[PDB]
Amino acid sequence: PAAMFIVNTNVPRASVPDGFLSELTQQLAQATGKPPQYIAVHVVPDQLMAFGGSSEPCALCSLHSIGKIGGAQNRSYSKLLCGLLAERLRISPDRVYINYYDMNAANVGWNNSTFA
Amino acid sequence: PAAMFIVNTNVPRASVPDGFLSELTQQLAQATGKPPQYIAVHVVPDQLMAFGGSSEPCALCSLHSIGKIGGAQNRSYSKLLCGLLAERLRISPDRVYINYYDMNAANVGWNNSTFA
Amino acid sequence: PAAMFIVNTNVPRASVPDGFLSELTQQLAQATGKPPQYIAVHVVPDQLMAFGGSSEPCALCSLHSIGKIGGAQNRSYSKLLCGLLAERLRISPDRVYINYYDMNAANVGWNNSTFA
Ligand SMILES: [Cl-]
Ligand SMILES: [Cl-]
Ligand SMILES: [Cl-]
Ligand SMILES: [Cl-]
Ligand SMILES: [Cl-]
Ligand SMILES: [Cl-]
Ligand SMILES: [Cl-]
Ligand SMILES: [Cl-]
Ligand SMILES: [Cl-]
Ligand SMILES: [Cl-]
Ligand SMILES: [Cl-]
Ligand SMILES: [Cl-]
Ligand code: NA
Repeated sequence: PAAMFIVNTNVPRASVPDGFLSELTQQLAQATGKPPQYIAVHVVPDQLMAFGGSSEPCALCSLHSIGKIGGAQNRSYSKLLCGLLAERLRISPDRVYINYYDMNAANVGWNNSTFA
Repeated sequence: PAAMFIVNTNVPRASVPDGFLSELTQQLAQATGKPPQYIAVHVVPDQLMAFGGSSEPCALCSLHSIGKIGGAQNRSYSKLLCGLLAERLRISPDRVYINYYDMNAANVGWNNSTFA
Repeated sequence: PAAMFIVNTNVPRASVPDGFLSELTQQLAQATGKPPQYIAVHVVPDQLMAFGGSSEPCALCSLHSIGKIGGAQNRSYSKLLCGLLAERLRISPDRVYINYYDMNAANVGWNNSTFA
């Protein structure tokens, strides 16, 4: 029942709060209904990026999850995640993409095996 | 209207020309037929990479797009993008992979919703 | 004949042993049955990451492969790859996710074209 979230951004490392990974973990756990133990998070600052040809702060993100992905859920996650990026990283929400992936258990390895 | 392109390479940051992000944005807008406002680009130099076991210059790239992906289109994008990587970054085309992804609109979040 | 493996980890660059990229290339060629020429590897240390809310050593990885992906194969790759991350990088296997992707040939660009 793994899930993982990655944020790639041009904002500098010093502007990513030290608690941001834990905030994301906790908020995603609540949003997906998964124990936080199952959630992994990866933040990549200082990237060379443009969004719409401009290099104001932006983010390209991905959420890969075994289940809990779908049209309505994804609309809800986008509000959650845009809110977090807007407040903590000062990124305008119209400069964020989030790609959503519903992963089959057989296609997620963990602990020397897969979830299937 | 969304598309996003990432290039990961071992070539050094100093060898990425000024204007490269803008060139990628404009060339991708033209190639995909999408307005530049919704094209995002991400260039990641100085990576620890090998291609065929060799650490000569190489790249691993991804193009995620809502539509505009398919057999003939992807061949055209590959000629365009390998050409740019060869000309601008001096990477041989046979040391480049580009993964193409046709994203469902429901699976791309942007500005507090999805594109669905 | 293409496959590509990325490992993102918080472990420091200096802890990645000399030859790790070569070992990954060789072992992935053996495991997938593909010529080593077409195996690409990408190792990304020093990342800002958490797994289950802990920032102890962890990894998020992906294997994209034209074929050679499936239930039994992915279990085998996970045992191989988690074993390598444990032995070489000292990452507990229960702090690793590996996402597996079976790529269509038409969706992998290489050498100014695609594999389709
Ligand atoms: Cl804040
Ligand atoms: Cl899947
Ligand atoms: Cl535009
Ligand atoms: Cl086509
Ligand atoms: Cl080569
Ligand atoms: Cl999709
Ligand atoms: Cl094969
Ligand atoms: Cl850490
Ligand atoms: Cl192990
Ligand atoms: Cl753990
Ligand atoms: Cl595919
Ligand atoms: Cl040729
Ligand atoms: Na290699």
